[PDB]
Amino acid sequence: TAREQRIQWFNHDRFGMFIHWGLYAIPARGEWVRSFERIPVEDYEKYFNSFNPVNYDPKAWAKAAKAAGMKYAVMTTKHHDGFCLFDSALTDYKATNTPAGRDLIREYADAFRAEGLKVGFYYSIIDWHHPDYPAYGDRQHPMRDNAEFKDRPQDFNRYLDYMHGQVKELLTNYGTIDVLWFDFSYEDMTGEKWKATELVKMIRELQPNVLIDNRLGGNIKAREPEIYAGDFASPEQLLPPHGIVNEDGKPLPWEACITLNHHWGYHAHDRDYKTPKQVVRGLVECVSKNGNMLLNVGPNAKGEIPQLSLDVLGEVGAWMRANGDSIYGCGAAALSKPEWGRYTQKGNKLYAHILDRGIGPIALQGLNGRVKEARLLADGAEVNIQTPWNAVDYPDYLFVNIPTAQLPDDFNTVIELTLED
Amino acid sequence: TAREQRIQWFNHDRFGMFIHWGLYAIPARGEWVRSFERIPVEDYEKYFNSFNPVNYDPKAWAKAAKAAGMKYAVMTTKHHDGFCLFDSALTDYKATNTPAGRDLIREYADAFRAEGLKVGFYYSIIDWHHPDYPAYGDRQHPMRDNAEFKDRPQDFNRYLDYMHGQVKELLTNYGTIDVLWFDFSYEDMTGEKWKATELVKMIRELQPNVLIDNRLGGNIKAREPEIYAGDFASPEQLLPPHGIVNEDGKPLPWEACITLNHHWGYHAHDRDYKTPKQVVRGLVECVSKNGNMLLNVGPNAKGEIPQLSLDVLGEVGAWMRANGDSIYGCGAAALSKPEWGRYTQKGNKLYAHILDRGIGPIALQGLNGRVKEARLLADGAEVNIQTPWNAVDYPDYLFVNIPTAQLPDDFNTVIELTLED
Amino acid sequence: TAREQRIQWFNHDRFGMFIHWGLYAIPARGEWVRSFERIPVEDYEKYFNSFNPVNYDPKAWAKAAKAAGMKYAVMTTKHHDGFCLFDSALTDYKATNTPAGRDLIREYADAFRAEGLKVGFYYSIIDWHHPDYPAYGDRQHPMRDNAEFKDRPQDFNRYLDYMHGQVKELLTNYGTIDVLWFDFSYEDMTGEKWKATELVKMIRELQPNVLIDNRLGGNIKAREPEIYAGDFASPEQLLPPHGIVNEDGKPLPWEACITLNHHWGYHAHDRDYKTPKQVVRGLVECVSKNGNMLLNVGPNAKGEIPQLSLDVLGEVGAWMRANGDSIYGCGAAALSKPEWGRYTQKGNKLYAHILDRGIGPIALQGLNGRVKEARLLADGAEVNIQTPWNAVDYPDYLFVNIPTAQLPDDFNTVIELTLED
Ligand SMILES: OC[C@H]1O[C@H](O[C@H]2[C@H](O)[C@@H](O)[C@@H](O)O[C@@H]2CO)[C@H](O)[C@@H](O)[C@@H]1O
Ligand SMILES: OC[C@H]1O[C@H](O[C@H]2[C@H](O)[C@@H](O)[C@@H](O)O[C@@H]2CO)[C@H](O)[C@@H](O)[C@@H]1O
Ligand SMILES: OC[C@H]1O[C@H](O[C@H]2[C@H](O)[C@@H](O)[C@@H](O)O[C@@H]2CO)[C@H](O)[C@@H](O)[C@@H]1O
Ligand SMILES: OC[C@H]1O[C@H](O)[C@H](O)[C@@H](O)[C@@H]1O
Ligand SMILES: OC[C@H]1O[C@H](O)[C@H](O)[C@@H](O)[C@@H]1O
Ligand SMILES: OC[C@H]1O[C@H](O)[C@H](O)[C@@H](O)[C@@H]1O
Ligand code: NA
Ligand code: NA
Repeated sequence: TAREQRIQWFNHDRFGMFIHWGLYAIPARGEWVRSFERIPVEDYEKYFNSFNPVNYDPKAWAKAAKAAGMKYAVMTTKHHDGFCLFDSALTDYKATNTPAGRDLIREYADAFRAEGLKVGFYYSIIDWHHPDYPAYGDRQHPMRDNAEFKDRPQDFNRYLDYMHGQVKELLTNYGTIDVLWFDFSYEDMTGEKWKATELVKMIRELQPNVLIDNRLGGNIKAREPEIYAGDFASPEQLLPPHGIVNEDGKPLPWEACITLNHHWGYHAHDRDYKTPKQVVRGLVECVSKNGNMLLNVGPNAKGEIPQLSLDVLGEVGAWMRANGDSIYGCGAAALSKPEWGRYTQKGNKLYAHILDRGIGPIALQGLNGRVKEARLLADGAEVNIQTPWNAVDYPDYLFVNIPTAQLPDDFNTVIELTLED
Repeated sequence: TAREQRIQWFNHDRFGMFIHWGLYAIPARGEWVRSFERIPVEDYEKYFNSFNPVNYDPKAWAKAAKAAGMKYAVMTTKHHDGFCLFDSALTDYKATNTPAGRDLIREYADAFRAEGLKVGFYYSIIDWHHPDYPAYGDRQHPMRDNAEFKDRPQDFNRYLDYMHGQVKELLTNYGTIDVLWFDFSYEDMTGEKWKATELVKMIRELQPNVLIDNRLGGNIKAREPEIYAGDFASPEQLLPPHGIVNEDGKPLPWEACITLNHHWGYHAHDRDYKTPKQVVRGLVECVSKNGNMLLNVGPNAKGEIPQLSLDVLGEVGAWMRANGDSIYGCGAAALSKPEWGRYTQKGNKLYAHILDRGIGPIALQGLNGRVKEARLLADGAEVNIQTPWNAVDYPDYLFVNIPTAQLPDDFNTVIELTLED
Repeated sequence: TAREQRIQWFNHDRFGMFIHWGLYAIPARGEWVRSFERIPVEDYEKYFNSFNPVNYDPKAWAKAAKAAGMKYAVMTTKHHDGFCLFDSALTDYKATNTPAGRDLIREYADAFRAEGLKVGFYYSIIDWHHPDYPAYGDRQHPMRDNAEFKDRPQDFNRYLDYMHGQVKELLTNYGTIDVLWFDFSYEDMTGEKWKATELVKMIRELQPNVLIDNRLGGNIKAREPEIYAGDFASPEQLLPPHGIVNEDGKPLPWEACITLNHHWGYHAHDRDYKTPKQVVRGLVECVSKNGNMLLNVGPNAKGEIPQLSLDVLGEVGAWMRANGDSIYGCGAAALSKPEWGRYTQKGNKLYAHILDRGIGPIALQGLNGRVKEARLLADGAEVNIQTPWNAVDYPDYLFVNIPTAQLPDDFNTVIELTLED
């Protein structure tokens, strides 16, 4: 019941902003740059010492997210590079010791909270800076192939204490936190290796309603999962072909995390953006399969969401002002996907998402005499659903009649169907 | 055997041009105008007297059609209004007696034959001009409610001699004809009322290989149908939700006849055209369901294919030049329609028609291990069909990786999959 | 004087087309694909077996080239992968044994020569197919790291027979060849390893006027260049900061070879194309430094120059139609590069290439009293070169006055200045 209760807002809200920001925004080629260029800590220091986000305005970020129709955010407090954007009492490697001279995470949390957005923190359990985190031979440590680190003396338990402490700070010093998005478990760096059981007990004594993703280890699909296996699953850079279900076939909460371009952190030459049309359609696809979408922005080193990112969000937002009822509080319908688009549903309201006008009337299989009313969501206008003369040979189908050659909305034209009961 | 042999070219070719043209291009408000405005013959004579197409160049027409990827054409030799565009020996109400002084059908037939298109003739079995065709009480004769025409002299046998005679002329005086498209039976005006059996015996005596539509009455869906039931079915202003089959579920040749705007004949104020994207996706749909598409143009009173119609056809043609292998000679795959578009197939070539890029790799159900090569049809380029890292939880899918945020072709990006065996 | 005489056409003509085509158009991610993916010959065979360009029309290629203002071409007869596009008697790995069954180089040579363009052949002295070319341990051979190839029996002399044979075929079987573009020498695979002296002596017995590039090894900048050092230098994917000179500071003939996108071979997802404006400016820059530009196209597997390449070439051509006098037969002026653009020169015609209108009148340092007439090259109109009232304090300058805020031509507005003798 507690599990079911704390996840309600999340399932209802459907659409979030991911935010990846850090020192990596200066090299501006990806958050993994220490790893793929094997950059030791001394060489990353020039980014630490020059990080000065003079145009950082998270109230403008939050207004952008809200206007986009997003209901929650998740921001990187510390990525794999170990740099804390928050004012930790446990390290010096944090934004308050850069020219930023401030807690960037407090500004984020206050701005998003004040717009009515739920406040999420991302926290990398990987740490390429902490000297006790394993390095020589690790799958992706920057110094994984540097023999100067082989058999260097380490106590992983100190890293864990550090990590457990930082999580405590995040859940004590920033008000109410709706999501903790850990990242990620791999090979033997999974489960109890993090003291995950203990981590999660501590978390639920501090903020019992917080939602955790499924990256600490374990198996969220098990009927009786471990305590750290997560409240929701997190497919990445794809939309599952089917909603994610557990081993009994029960729907699990899930959220697809998706980049706007191809990159999480700011990438100075990646302008290969998704269109607002694809963003809308992906959100609708996630909802149509009982899931959420977490759409990422990577702000530049000056602390700006890139203009192309904002242009996309503004148009998505225009669509959501008209069509949001078919997203918020909605889920999958018990019908196969139709030829012409997708369905989402909320009680006795079945939303037909017309992605492809086709030619002539639109055929909704299995719904003849199950629909009491049909209305265009965007304007509340009646849609004619009488079988036209040229379609009388197809009585298993309901027909929607659109008298224009093109749809009124090319992103997605939504028809609200009120089902008989 | 005879039935299968003669339809082969038609099933192969898939894509043709309907041409509605005649006196009704002057009132320019639809070919039913006499009917719906109850115009007597004397009032419509003004169109007969002023019909003089200054710019009728059926060689231009044929080049536009060929360029569009159309393989065949069907032109109106006489419509419901009874005006004949060919030089009939059986009436004076023909194009050679207008100021045009030409046999427009001869010109059409020659010009299209010259470009290598198959030549089809449409003949209205309804006639609102012939004195022996039923008028008073008719479902749609112009004079149906004019009681001054109740009890007018009538020998319907003379209309049948006229009709059977004109079809004999079309099939003797104009070389090899590939399609005869009759239109249409209604109420008691059906089947043997037309002497359909003697008509078709006459037709097959003269040109045994001609294809006939299914509007003479009859039931083409019957296990052994009437001899006049037709070679192909003719759904209209809709693309059937499923391919047309007979009672046993055997697939029938069929063809969807579709307007470019809302009108068959030229409508001077109808600029609500389908886009080239829509046309390409309509044809693909038809082929995916074992069917043809016959797309209409309605020339204006001067003999011109309207410029908006030529614009559409020009772009359709650019697509067909790159992608016609996925159309010509193809039909249905034995696979459900996939989420992202549609399949068409030819031997071991399965064509994936990507109509929505979605987000992430494109998931093809049931095809892992079943595909040997994948290539973009438009340029011959190799496509990567390796399961990406973020998709390993879905082993019953084949994944197509597209490295750009948008498809190369927004109409329809086609992927030629070479199947194993 | 042999050397000077045969290079004059090259220096005069300035602008050429590079064409990279072969089996690598299919995998469509660069001609180095065997090397960067360590592909063995057996897995590349799928491309040999499916190579059948449906739309290879080198007459169309040549018209495109001619209309761009290009005067010569150079085409890959055989790239690093060893596949020959010409009907060699010395190998079976050639285009007449693919489904194409064509000598692609013969058609190229005939098409270009008929349009009046000089005909160039590019030939890779590197060969990743020939069994005697060094593989294990080679800098870039596909099997360079494959243990199976270590210490297998090889005789490099057989590769030199093959290669010298193939060069003799190119120079005997295809008429007059104006350019031979060899590629490339590296580490120990340089100079007399190729038997380059014998190669060049043979070349010059067969076609004494052929121009050769500088990639067989040795030093074209030397005072005493080897016989195989070349007639022209070949900087790549940049425009050198100053014209190429030898050790005595004498100008050498040079050509910058430049891709239209980022790739030589066809790349199916690289649309990052240079604009016509950059193409013009780069040609101008090359000429302004006494060099040539060789601009590359990478045709697709069907043998089409990509649409986007053709768009750039046609807009370049339109500029060359008006302004080509400032390119052909032109070279460097003895002046520093001006603030507003660049100079080219031909006899007493000094062409000022206005790349940047600035604000107000344009200052040409050092030319006050040295210019008789000024004309706009495109329309032959006069240009006012009187010192304006607001510019009398600057008498070491000639001023060009443009009465409009913007230039007539944004690519480059060329003023022809006739010099006082
Ligand atoms: O092709 C000759 C002629 O055709 C049309 O002329 C019409 C005219 O507009 C009507 O008012 C009436 O007189 O019938 C004519 C046809 O005989 C075109 O309008 C005209 O441009 C053209 O010369
Ligand atoms: O199925 C193997 C087949 O591939 C090619 O056939 C093409 C044909 O060239 C096109 O005109 C169109 O019909 O699509 C076909 C399927 O790809 C080869 O040309 C042919 O040799 C081979 O049998
Ligand atoms: O020009 C002949 C033919 O070439 C291409 O056919 C390819 C086909 O796409 C591949 O799957 C494989 O079968 O090799 C064929 C060539 O041998 C074009 O795709 C096709 O349109 C064309 O007719
Ligand atoms: O979900 C996106 C996250 O996971 C990615 O796979 C990387 O670890 C990190 O760059 C990012 O924060
Ligand atoms: O196929 C379209 C045909 O049928 C239509 O229903 C009408 O009879 C006529 O306008 C047209 O020729
Ligand atoms: O000049 C360009 C040539 O050199 C390039 O560096 C590659 O070797 C080859 O793709 C090309 O033919
Ligand atoms: Na209207
Ligand atoms: Na790229």
